[PDB]
Amino acid sequence: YMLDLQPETTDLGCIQRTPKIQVYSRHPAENGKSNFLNCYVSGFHPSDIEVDLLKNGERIEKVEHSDLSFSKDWSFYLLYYTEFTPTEKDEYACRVNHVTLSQPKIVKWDRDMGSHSMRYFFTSVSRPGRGEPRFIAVGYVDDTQFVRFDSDAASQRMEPRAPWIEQEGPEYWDGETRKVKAHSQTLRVDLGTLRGCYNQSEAGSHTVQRMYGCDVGSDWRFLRGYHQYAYDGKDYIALKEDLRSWTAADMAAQTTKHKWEAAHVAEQLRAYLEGTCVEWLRRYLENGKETLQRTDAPKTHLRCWALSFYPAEITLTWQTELVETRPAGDGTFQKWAARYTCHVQHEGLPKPLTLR
Amino acid sequence: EVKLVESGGGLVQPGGSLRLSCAASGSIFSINTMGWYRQKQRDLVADISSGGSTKYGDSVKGRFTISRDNTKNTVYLQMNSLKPEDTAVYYCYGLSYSNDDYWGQGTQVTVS
Repeated sequence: YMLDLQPETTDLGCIQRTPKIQVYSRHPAENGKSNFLNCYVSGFHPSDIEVDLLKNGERIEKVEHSDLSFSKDWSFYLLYYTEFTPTEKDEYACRVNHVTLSQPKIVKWDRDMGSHSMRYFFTSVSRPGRGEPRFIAVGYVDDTQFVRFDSDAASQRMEPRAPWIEQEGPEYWDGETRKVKAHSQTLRVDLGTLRGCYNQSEAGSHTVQRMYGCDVGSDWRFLRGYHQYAYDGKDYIALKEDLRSWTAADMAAQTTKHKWEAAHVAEQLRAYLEGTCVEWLRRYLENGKETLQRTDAPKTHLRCWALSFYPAEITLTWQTELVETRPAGDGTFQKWAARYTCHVQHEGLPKPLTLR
Repeated sequence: EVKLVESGGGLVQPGGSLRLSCAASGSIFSINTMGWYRQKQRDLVADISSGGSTKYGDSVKGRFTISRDNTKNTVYLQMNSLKPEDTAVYYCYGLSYSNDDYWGQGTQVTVS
C-alpha cells in the first residue's frame, strides 16, 4: 500500500560505482540434474548495465533478470538467471558491461563451488531524445518482493510478485496503479527540475531515487519510518528518524527543505509511516504468513559456507574476505566468508553456531 | 594463443558505408563467438556465434549487418548509413569455448 499524496506536495523547489559480480548455481551442481545459473551484480551506479550468461563461448538465449532495486547507499543490484542442466563438458560464465569498465568483465562459473518491514523503491532515469524517463518501482516486505511497476512494460499496471498479494481485488490494484503512476509523474518532473537547479545539459542521463517504508517489532508495533531521496546516487533530502524534520545535503536541497517545511510535507508523511504503512504491513504479514513469517536456518559447512537461509540478515565472522549475501533465486539466500573458528549469527538460529 | 587480424576501417562520408573484417588465427576449434565493440567504456556493436546466432546493439540495429564464413573463423561487419556518432575505434573480439575473451588492436572509423 503506497503513499497517496497530490503530485504538488513532493514538488522540488530549486559519483560512479563499479559492480561486484557473483556467478553461482541455485542448488549444488549435479550433472544431469536441472538447476538455475545465477549472475548477481550489486553495488553499482548508474543503473545502466549489460549482463550476459555465457555457455561454451556464446550467449545463452533466454535469460531473465529481477526488477531493479537499490541498497541503503543507493547502489543498485540485479539477479540474472536461467534454467540449465550442467554436464561435465559445458562451461559457463557471466559477462558484465558498465560505464565504469574499460572492457566487459567475464567471471566464470566455478562448478566445484522477529522484526518486520515494508519498503518501496523508486528509480527514474532520464533518456533525452529517447522518450520519457525509465521508471521502475518495487515493493518489499522484509526480503520478499511482492509488487512491481515498469514503465517500459506493456501492462502499465502494478503487478504482483508474491503469491499472497494476488488475493487482492481490483480496487486494490486500481489504487496501487493510480498511485504508482503519480509517483512516476512526480519523478519525471523532478528530473527536469533538478537539471535546472544544477545547470546541467539536456543531453545527459540522470537518475532520481526515492525510498520510504516502516519497521515494526516482533509485536508488530511501529519502530521506525523512512523517506529518503537521491539524485545521481548522492543524498539529496531525507526525513530524519523523528519524522518531523529534514536533512538537506546541499544548497539546492535546502530550498526544497524550506518549501517543504512551510507546506507541511513531513506531517503528511508521518501519518502514512506511523499509520497506513504499519496497518497494511500487518495485513500483508497475516495474508502471507506461510511465506513471510517463516525463518529458514542456514545450512552450514578456510571458507565458511551458509546456504538456503531466510531472512537475508546474517553475520559471518572468523576468529578475511566475506562476500555479499546473494539471492539463490527461490526466496532463500547464500553467503560465505574466508586454531580458527567461524561465528554464525542468524534470526533462524537458537544461539550462534561455531564452525571449527 | 589466438591472434585477431582486423581490416577495413578508415574515413567515410556521412551516409556512406564500410565493411570491417576480422580473421582469427590458430585452430578453428578455439573460437566460438566473434564480433565488435566500439569505443571510457566500449559498447557492443554486433557479434555472431559459430552457429550463426547474431546480436546487435540498439544504436546500430537495422544499419549494421554481421556475417561469418563457414570455413574459416572470419567475420564481416557491413556498416551502412554511417553517422558522425558512429566515429570510434572498433575492436574485434572472440570467445573461446571456455569463455576466454580475445581482443584485437582495433580499427579507427571516422565519419566526416
